[PDB]
Amino acid sequence: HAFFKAMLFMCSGSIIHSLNDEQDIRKMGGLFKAMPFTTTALIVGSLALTGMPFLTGFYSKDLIIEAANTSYTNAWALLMTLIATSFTAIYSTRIIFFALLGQPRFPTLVNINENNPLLINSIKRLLIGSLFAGYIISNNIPPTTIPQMTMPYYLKTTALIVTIL
Amino acid sequence: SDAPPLTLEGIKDRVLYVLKLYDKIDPEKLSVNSHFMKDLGLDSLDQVEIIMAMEDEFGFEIPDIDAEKLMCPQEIVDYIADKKDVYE
Amino acid sequence: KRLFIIKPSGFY
Amino acid sequence: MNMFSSLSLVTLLLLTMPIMMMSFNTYKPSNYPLYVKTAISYAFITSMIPTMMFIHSGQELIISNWHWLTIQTLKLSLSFKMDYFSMMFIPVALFVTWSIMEFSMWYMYSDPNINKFFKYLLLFLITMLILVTANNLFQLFIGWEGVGIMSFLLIGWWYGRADANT
Amino acid sequence: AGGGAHIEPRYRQFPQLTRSQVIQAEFFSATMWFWILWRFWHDSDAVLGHFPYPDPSQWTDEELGIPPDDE
Amino acid sequence: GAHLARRYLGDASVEPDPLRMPTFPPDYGFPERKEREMVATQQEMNDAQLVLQQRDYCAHYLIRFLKCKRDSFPNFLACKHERHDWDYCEHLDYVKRMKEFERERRLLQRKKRREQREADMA
Amino acid sequence: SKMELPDYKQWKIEGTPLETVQEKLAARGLRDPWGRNEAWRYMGGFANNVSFVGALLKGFKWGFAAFVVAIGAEYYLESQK
Amino acid sequence: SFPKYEASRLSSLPTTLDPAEYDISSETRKAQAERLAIRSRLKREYQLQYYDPSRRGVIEDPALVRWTYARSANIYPNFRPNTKTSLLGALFGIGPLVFWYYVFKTDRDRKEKLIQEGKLDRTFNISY
Amino acid sequence: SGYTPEEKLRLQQLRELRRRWLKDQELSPREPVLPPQRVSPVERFWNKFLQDGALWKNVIYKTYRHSIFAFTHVLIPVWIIHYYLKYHVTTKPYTIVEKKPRIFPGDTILETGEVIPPMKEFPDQHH
Amino acid sequence: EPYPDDGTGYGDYPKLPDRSQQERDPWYDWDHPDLRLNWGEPMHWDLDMYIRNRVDTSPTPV
Amino acid sequence: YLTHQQKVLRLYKRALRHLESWCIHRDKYRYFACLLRARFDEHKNEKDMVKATQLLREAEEEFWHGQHPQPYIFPESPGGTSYERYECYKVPEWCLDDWHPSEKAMYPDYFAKREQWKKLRRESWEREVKQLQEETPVGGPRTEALPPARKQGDLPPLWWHIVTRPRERPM
Ligand SMILES: C[C@H](CCC(=O)O)[C@H]1CC[C@H]2[C@@H]3[C@H](O)C[C@@H]4C[C@H](O)CC[C@]4(C)[C@H]3C[C@H](O)[C@]12C
Ligand SMILES: *C(=O)CCCCCCCCCCCCC
Repeated sequence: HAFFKAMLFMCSGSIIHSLNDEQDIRKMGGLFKAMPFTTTALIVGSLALTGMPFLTGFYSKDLIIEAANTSYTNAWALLMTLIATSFTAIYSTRIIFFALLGQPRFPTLVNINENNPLLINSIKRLLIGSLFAGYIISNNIPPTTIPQMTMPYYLKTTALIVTIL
Repeated sequence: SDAPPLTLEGIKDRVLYVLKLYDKIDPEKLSVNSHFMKDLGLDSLDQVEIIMAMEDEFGFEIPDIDAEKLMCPQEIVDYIADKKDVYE
Repeated sequence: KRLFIIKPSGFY
Repeated sequence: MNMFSSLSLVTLLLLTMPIMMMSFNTYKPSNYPLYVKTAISYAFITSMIPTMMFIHSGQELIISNWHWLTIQTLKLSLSFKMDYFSMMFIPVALFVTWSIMEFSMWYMYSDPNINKFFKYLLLFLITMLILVTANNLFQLFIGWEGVGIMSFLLIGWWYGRADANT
Repeated sequence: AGGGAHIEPRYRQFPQLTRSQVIQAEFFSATMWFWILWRFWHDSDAVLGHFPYPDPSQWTDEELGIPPDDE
Repeated sequence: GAHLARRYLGDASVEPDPLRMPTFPPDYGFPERKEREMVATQQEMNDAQLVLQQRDYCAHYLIRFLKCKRDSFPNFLACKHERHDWDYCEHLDYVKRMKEFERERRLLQRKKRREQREADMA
Repeated sequence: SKMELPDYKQWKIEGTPLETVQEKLAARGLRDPWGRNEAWRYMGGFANNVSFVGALLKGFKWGFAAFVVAIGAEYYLESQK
Repeated sequence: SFPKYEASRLSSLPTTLDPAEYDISSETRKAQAERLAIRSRLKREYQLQYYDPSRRGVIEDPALVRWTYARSANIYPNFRPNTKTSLLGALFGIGPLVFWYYVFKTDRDRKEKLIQEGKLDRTFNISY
Repeated sequence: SGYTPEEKLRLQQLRELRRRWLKDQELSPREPVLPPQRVSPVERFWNKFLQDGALWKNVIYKTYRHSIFAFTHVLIPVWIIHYYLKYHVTTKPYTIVEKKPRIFPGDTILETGEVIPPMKEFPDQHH
Repeated sequence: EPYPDDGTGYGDYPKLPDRSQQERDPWYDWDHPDLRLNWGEPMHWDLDMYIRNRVDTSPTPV
Repeated sequence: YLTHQQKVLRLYKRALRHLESWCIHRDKYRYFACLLRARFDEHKNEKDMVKATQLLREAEEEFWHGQHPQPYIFPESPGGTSYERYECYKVPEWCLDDWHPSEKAMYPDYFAKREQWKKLRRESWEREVKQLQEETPVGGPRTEALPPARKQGDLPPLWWHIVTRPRERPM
């Protein structure tokens, strides 16, 4: 989580700085082209946050939901976890649509310039981490439990489906 | 924070550049020392939305007490420049 | 266009 | 055991070097933000060596170097627990901080007190690595409260903003 | 702020870009899909299933020891 | 799963009780069930520092896997052959737990049938 | 340096979705005298912005190219040794 | 048409929805003249000292002094022991002391028995 | 509601003063008048060497900066720590406790040469 | 309006509306901008509680 | 108070900004901004002050029931994310009198100009007092507006802090 969650804040830092200290997404938009590199990380992180397969988030969040479903547990608590995962995509998309897609709602005179090498490098490293961190960590940490592989078809991809919905 | 400053010429150009895009005043007759209620024939409700388009350009609100005292484009330049400490 | 930044006396 | 123990404490001692130098030893006001970033950069490399040795042989050890206090039948020692949890979070926390440190050089460039800002961020990291590596509850509580207070000082960074103090 | 380029702010136009800015942005995005597609190939099991789930109803009383009702 | 309704919105004795299983004797139902064996030994599991929850019959494949991780370092993109051996054995062990569950589920119904027949007729 | 404000007469509500608003305002005896002021947003480089699916597919064109070559190359490697 | 606004202690009635800001009688507007008349007089008195270049120190604010003197040193001379002050004093002052005494006394009496009887777990308890 | 003639006059009277005031808040070419800050020999030498761009000698300069940093921040501290741990901490009981290494069936012990039996044979499986 | 002469030691200190300082005119030229006070103005008995940091009595949407 | 003309003008500005918050997209806002303008255009003039108030009170009730719970706020306005963000950098000017001479010598030009302002401020103070006690009723001023200088060479009364106030972005 630390990898892509840290990246998301930095990406939003570029947008806030570029728009002259503007944080309300209702005065943003049309940044998919103006800020491509910031856009790439803002989307890469948003996909890792929602749990796209084989990114950093998948190797932790998906395993959790599989274990939560197939474990002696509180039924209502389990439901809220599944509902929340779906709710993750809704506000995650809210950011992209109201900041990247659509048409620019920011004032006329703006200074969009996401080219400072510090800004690119700082975002770039977490972008690499945001994609490969989960795979590296999972394949190296020694096991200490008995992860459950066998399960019903509807409890192995439940996390992916609810996110898609 | 890397934002270029504002000059007196830059402020004046943008103030007129927004009014000139307003479909209620003749651009040829639009002068910096041109009233809004006594020369260009505009109602107060039009004046209020004159400020909104003005605020959304400079990105900072104007108090309603001091908003209903800007009846000339020059006075807008004085107010915007004075608030943001523009001198040259 | 460097301007003068007013600060409290930092000598003491 | 000699390399693992040494390279696991050098990571913590390195982070304290920039704050020690604040006692007007080496005066580099215009480069202090870059000084701290480099220190975090080297801390990550050093912390990886203990991490790899754990990934290989599953080696874990506890260092109780200093005997601080003994209350009758309770011996309080400054103990560090370099285990599964500690050895994996330290590289990740440093790695993310490295990226955040470089980002702050650009984002906070116009801040008059950027040196103070980079000191407070470094103070938090030290108190967090005390929390992560703590081996007894009292030492864990030092970091527990340490991060809490540094959070107070950084949220209220713009102390003129009444809503920041709130 | 310290360094970077010097792209001037367009008054009402689309902001200027730079070569390296666009190339790097599109490079990683292309790497995200290669990594997903490449990973989805070798270990599709982790995203669809590891081993088939036994169906209890398709079993026989001989392999479960259900005695005959006689005794 | 799918039997929760059969446990709450339906009959109770039809569905087993996970906290109390097994209920019926361990031999009644099969012709001299072969006792499950364990390839590993206590001294071997103890010296491998296997977690207690891993001290199951599926062990002796985890021990093989752990050796590959230490003997192939750094080859974390490897040793997948031993990963499936232990995982597969774990998969079979889980099946038996379901097989234990399915056995218990029917024997309760069989007890229902036998009691129902003798009770209803008399 | 001076800020060369573009020509103010190039921002035309014609050919933009702001025109559809004008049409639906004419059908009730009303006009909105600000469409030209907001016209700069839908034209220029800001026109034809991608869709939500179009953004998530960014880079897939080049990424899919790498995937096809990689899998085929690996298959060749398997047979060789 | 729309539901009215319910004003609470911590939610004042919006001035727009207050049915007194619209009607402006001769006397109602006259009062607002005195309020601005006095408050503009003080604004003048403050600005005379504030802007003076021959004044270094603190402009003593008699309103501030009256505030602190009323909050600390003028309370007791205006105190009368009556039903409210006496009943509030006993409840706030003595109630908590009596409540806490029985919570702790009852708790410790119960715990004391379990130790004499040997029914309290103190296997590793050697720090008190 | 517009400005009364007196109000607008006062603003212009002040507006000219403020613009004059903000103009005075500017630094002359000499200011700030720094004192005679001497430069150490290392500082002056690098300035001359860094005059020309010469990319090839900026990697070397970067290496020098990192070499000094890696010496006063990674090498001296580790010497102090290793000296501290090896001769003051390890000389007291249980100060440094390391989890015993994992032994697997079929290993060789370096301390005594013992060879634990490999394992019992497995019921060979597949899949 | 004096406080009620109920004997809690209020004396003749004026009773002002229980309105926080957060709901005062932000744009008016206050002598104490952070406190939203005017020099020489009578201070609320509970001014310290109603400062812009502690208690807000502003109207809410609901 | 605020007359009756001003209240409707203030309500119109709030209604548009709250409407601008719901709409977000500019094209929608223009479509509804003029519609809301029309509803004001319907009841312009219309005299009948008694009925005029009824329309405003109904307007305020409708605005309150339909206002956005989280209206957009300018970053540097009361409620904004950058309101007073630089108040900690705003140091008054009287602190410069407390500077040590060794650090005034770093700015010989700046403090040369300050003496002119301080010299100017002292000489003009007496006239400013006269300018204020002549243009003021017997019962003290009844408004916060100040008169300008009724002469050439006289600065406006009470100008020192208005003119010399800290800059908006002092650092
Ligand atoms: C190595 C680092 C950046 C080098 C680079 O450009 O990559 C540079 C930036 C500023 C330097 C530091 C500052 O000069 C302050 C310290 C004084 C001496 O230079 C040595 C240690 C000292 C702590 C330096 C170590 C190193 O040379 C630093 C940290
Ligand atoms: C058993 O433990 C199931 C508990 C509920 C978790 C799964 C909920 C989601 C089920 C979706 C598939 C339903 C069949 C169409």
